[PDB]
Parts: sequence; C-alpha cells; structure tokens
Amino acid sequence: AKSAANKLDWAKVISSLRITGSTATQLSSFKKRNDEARRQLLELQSQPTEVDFSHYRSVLKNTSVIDKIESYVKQYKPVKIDASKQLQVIESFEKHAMTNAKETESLVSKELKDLQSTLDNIQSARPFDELTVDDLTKIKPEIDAKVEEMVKKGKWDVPGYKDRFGNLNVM
Amino acid sequence: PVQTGLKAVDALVPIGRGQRELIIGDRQTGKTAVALDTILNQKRWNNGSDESKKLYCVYVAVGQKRSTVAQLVQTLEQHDAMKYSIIVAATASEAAPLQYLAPFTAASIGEWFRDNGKHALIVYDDLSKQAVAYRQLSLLLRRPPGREAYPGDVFYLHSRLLERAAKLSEKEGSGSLTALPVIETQGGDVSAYIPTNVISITDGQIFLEAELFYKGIRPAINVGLSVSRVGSAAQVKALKQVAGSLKLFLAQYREVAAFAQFGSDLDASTKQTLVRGERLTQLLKQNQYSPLATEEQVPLIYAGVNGHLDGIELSRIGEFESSFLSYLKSNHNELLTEIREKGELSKELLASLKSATESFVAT
Amino acid sequence: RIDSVSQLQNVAETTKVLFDVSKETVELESEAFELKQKVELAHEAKAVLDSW
Ligand SMILES: Nc1ncnc2c1ncn2[C@@H]1O[C@H](COP(=O)(O)OP(=O)(O)OP(=O)(O)O)[C@@H](O)[C@H]1O
Repeated sequence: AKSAANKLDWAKVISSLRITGSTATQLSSFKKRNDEARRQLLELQSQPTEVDFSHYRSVLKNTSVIDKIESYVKQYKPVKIDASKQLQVIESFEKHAMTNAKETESLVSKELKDLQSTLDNIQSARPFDELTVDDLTKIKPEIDAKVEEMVKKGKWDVPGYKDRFGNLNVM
Repeated sequence: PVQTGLKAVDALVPIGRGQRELIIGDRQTGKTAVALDTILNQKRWNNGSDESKKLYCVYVAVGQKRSTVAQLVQTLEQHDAMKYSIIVAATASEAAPLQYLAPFTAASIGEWFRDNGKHALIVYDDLSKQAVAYRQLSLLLRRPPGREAYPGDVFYLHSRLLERAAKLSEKEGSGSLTALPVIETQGGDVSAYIPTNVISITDGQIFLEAELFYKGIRPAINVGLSVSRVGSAAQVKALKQVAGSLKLFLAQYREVAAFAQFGSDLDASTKQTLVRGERLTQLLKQNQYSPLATEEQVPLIYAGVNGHLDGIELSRIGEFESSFLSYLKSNHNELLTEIREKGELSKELLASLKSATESFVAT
Repeated sequence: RIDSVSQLQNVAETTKVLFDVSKETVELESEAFELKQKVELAHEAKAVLDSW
C-alpha cells in the first residue's frame, strides 16, 4: 500500500514544478527512496533467520557447537526492538505544518475571490474616455501630493512621459 | 524461452529450449562469461518447484587450465549453482583422446535429462580446442590433413556432437537439450575452416567482437552480426512485444555509424537516432554475475525504446539502471508480478508501465 | 496573477497529507533496521557453521 504515498509524491513532483529550486524536499524523498529500496533487499536477502537443526545440524557428525550457538541464537531471539518514540516531537512538526497549511489555504481562497471581484469590478467600471481627473484626485490623494510637491520643488518636467506620450509640439 | 538473464541476449538473440546457439568470439574477450551468467540465471527456477521450468546446467570445460576450472567450481558454489551443475573437465594437462571424448560423454549426460522429460542446458567450452585434440588424434594415425590441417572429417565431429541436442515433441516426453558451443577464433575472423563449420550447424551466432570489449562495453555483442534463426519463435511474449523495433533500430544506428565519423553537421532525425542509439548502446552493459530476469528486462528496454532516456546525460545511465530498478522494486511491485505471471503486456499493463516510466523519468 | 493564484488552490490540503504519509514511510523502516540485526546475526551463524 506504499503506492499511494509514492503516487502523492509524484503528484507533488508535478506540483513542485511550480516551485523551481527545491532545496532538500526531493532530497527527503531521496532519503525515503534510500531506505525503502534498502529494506526490500534486506527482507528478500535474508534466510529464515535460524540454524536449520533438521538438515544442517545433522551434517556435522562431531557436532559439539551447534546446540551451543543454537542456544545463543535462541538467547538473542528477543533481538532488539525499534523506536516509534516520536509521539511528542512529530506532533509538534505536523502542528506547525498544518498551521502554516491552513493559513495559506484560507489565504489563497480569499485572494482568489478578491481578484475575481477585482476582475468583475474592472469589467463594468472602465469609463476610459470620460473619467474626470477630480475623481482621480478623489481616489488618490497621491495625485495632488505629487503635483503639489512637484510645483513646490519646481520639476515641471514630467519624467518618463515623452516615450509613450508624444511631446506633440511644433519643435 | 531460455532466459539467459543478460539484457542484450534476450533483447536481440533469444534462445529456445532445443536451439543450438553458438557463442563465438576471440581470446580473453568475454566468451565464458555469457555461459556462466546463463547458468547463474537459471537459479530463478532451480530453486522453484515445477520441473518443466527448471533447467539443469552441464558445463563441459575442454582444453582449459586446472585452476580455471577450480575457480569456476568456486564461483558456482558462491552463487549456489552446484545443486544443479555438472562439470565435465578435460583439462589441457591430460592427453588428447580424453579431450576428444569428454564433450561426447557430456552429451550423453545431457541426453539422460532429455529423454526423462526434464529440461537441461549444456555448455561446450570450447570446441576449438576439441578440434585441436581431434587433429592431434588424426595426425598421429597417418590420416592425411585437409584445409588448414584439420582432418577431413572434422565437420562430421562437430556434427555428431551438436546434433544430439534438440526439443523432443510430446511423443517422447517433451524433454530437451540445448547447447552453447564456444569457438575461439583468431583475431575477429569468421572464415577459418573451424568457425565455418560450427556456424554451419548451430542455429545462430553471438559474435563477441574484441573491439567493443576494448571499449569496455561488456558483454560485447556485435548486434549487426549476432542473429538467431529459431530464436524469434520462442522468446518471452513481453520482450517480443516491446523489442520488435530494437533489432531494426540498432540496424538503423549501425547504418549511421560510419556516416557520423565525418563530423559533419546533419539533420534532426539522425541526431535523434544517434542520441537514442548511444543511450541504447550504453544501456545494454551489464556487470558480472548480475543477470536480470525478464520481469526486469522488459521495463529497462521499454524505457530505452520510447525516447524517455533522451534528457539524461550519458554517464548517469549506468546508475539509472539500478535506480529505476529499485524504483520499480519499492513502489510498482505489482507491475513486476504482472510481467512475471502473464509474461505479456496488455494495453492496461502498457499504460501503467508508461505512467511508471514517466514518473521516474520526470526526475 | 490569477494563474499563479490558481496553482496553489488545493495544494495545502494535499501537503498536509504528503507530510504525514511521507514521514511515515520514512520512519516505519527502523523496523527493518532492527530486522537487519536479526538478519546479520543469523548470517554470521551460517558463516561459522559453514566453516564447521
Ligand atoms: N560483465 C562483466 N563484468 C566484469 N568483467 C567481465 C564481464 N564480462 C567479461 N569480463 C572479463 O572478461 C575476462 C575474461 O572472461 P572470459 O573468460 O569470458 O573471457 P574468455 O575469452 O572466455 O577467456 P577464456 O577464453 O580464456 O575462457 C574476465 O577477466 C572478466 O573480468
């Protein structure tokens, strides 16, 4: 049932196309590839981890040690346990992850409908040949601020203007 | 099929149970390693339970050193082939009629497995020293020599040897015996008097040319020369579905082999075929003692055929092999079991395999 | 900008599953590590008894 994990990982690969320059995330999938490809050859490589006391003990006619190391294996038959010790730290990492995730998920869901609303407002409110500059002063006091500062300094030249809007004069 | 476990052999020159195939080559050019890898590949079924899928190996060393046969027995006990191996040794210290006899007695050993329903592979190695022993026995009895001083019946010797190996039908018990004689030529020659008698018996050649092993491409099968005559009717169905272009594509790449040495700028199609041909030539390399089963030979060749490799640099392909294999062993294990059981790619299998390629190809 | 918004639409919902299942597939193989201990001791036993 590992194929669901790997399918969602390649789904995030074709989604990590959208973020070029992945530092160690694909390297984290490389580390899970490393030990997951290691564990399958580890489980297929081994024999049944026991001394075959039926055939392979009756081979040695002068036995004297096979019951000894047989008892040594059955001594260490409770071999050593693993660790699912992480129940305090791993919940903290998924807590930070789910926090940032829900923040981003709700934020982009808001920002999509805000830009859809901006698109709908943009479609019906372009009076582009009849807008009053008083309405532009009313929508931006930056207009009057820059104009007044421009007269107070005296930079009657408007820079960046002549390129897209012609000088239009006689000379 | 006789799944040799090599990539290029089962890709290009397949071997049927009862099809006498020749491994011809030169001195120290990797001749013995093909037969040794085939014997080690038969561990897939010799551990199994069905008799009609087991395949017993009889390796018949003639004219070789004692210590070479000693190391080869040590090799076939490292990888545990000696529960099904039979070594008939006629080492070059011992005198000539032993070498004249030993492959025939080993063919009797093979016929015992043939008449009794089971299937068995035999490897003669190498009959160019058997004809040495036969020209010694016929130049000590005053029988006058023929062309290049092999005596005039030396065609008949390899005839009466290799003709005791075919596929018995159901009337006798459906047993078999398949032979791989090995012929040591002299400097890439295929037209002395001895290698134009083994070729005129066996059902095809695997011409292990020295120049390709000099470039390290081991095993060094020359694709445009190595052909088999009744191989194609007995390949695994899957490889025959996904390598019906591969022989013709390597013929295509061999056409433009000497045309690209001019260094001239060319069109797009020859560059595409040149890149895919170099990826396939670097792809068919293989280390010693690692035969790949057909269940893993299908996806690697499948990645080679359909242009998926073309974004990879040429040096990464050797580790691409083990990486893509471990990618399929960890995740898409069910596809490998499908290729194992069915032995054939249906449309759904093909689409799932294309997805599983393009996944790992994408990174 | 609508496209760069729309790429990140359902992504956090999927990477709160990516995270968990990926780290589970990472860290459920120290099981196989403590399996490897049982493997290699039996391999040593097989080696010395082959020597016998
Ligand atoms: N796949 C491979 N990996 C590593 N080494 C290889 C491989 N194939 C061939 N060789 C090398 O080829 C050398 C000779 O192998 P082999 O015995 O097949 O050649 P040969 O011509 O049959 O020699 P001889 O005729 O004396 O038996 C070996 O030293 C081996 O290292």
